Amino acid sequence: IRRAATILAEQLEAFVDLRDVRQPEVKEEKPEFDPILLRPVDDLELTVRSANC
DNA sequence: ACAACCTCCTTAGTACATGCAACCATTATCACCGCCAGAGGTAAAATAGTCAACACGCACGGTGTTAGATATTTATCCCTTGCGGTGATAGATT
Repeated sequence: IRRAATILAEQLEAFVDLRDVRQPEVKEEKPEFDPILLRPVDDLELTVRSANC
């Protein structure tokens, strides 16, 4: 039975021990000079399976 | 001379508002058939070309080997649980 009653048993920690959970936003909107960043992987001199994935 | 009035005459002007569902037929009717148009047909040559031949030449895909990645296994680590000790809350007062 326990998993079949868990959305009623594990609904109790819900009211105490009161630390919680969440995710962010992290990027910027792109792009300008100097062209040190304005380059594809072509500029790196690296292998082919890397260049596929 | 006219006026409107008595009576049933007929005429004909209208009939509230919002919305949804359904599919689009019936006619017969000589169009004759004669002429000839530019105008349908097609042979022979322009506007130009097919695809088979023998060459040409290349791409692609499958079989083979290699690569490395991934999902497993293992084991480690931390973040979490639940209870407990005792916390300065909640809020009444200063």
